[PDB]
Amino acid sequence: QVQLQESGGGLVQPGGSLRLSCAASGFTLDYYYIGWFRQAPGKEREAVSCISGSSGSTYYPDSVKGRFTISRDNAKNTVYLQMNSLKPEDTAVYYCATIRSSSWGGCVHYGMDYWGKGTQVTVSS
Repeated sequence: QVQLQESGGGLVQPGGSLRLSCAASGFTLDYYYIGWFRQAPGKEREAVSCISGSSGSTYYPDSVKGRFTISRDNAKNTVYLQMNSLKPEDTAVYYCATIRSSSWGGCVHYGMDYWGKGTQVTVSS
């Protein structure tokens, strides 16, 4: 039942912006925490943005804090990651993940229960 489907990947120029969407099915945002993760080529997968489905409270790691913002639309059951001022080092597959807020334990890859299949973002150079 619980599934996530990311979309919006494509080629961006450096300094450009891109918004990714994560469509939730099998659940509603209110009971969960939604996270965005990324894997740049050769690199370990790392957290990027978490959001609370109910309150909309957010968590941003140092590397993207300021440039990346996550938002959620309860009515559309969708979580969005806005990326501003993109850098070539942001090239990665961006994954959506979620966990029931009852089990919420921080914005870490080992604390997620369901994973999307990813969507590739490439910042040309």
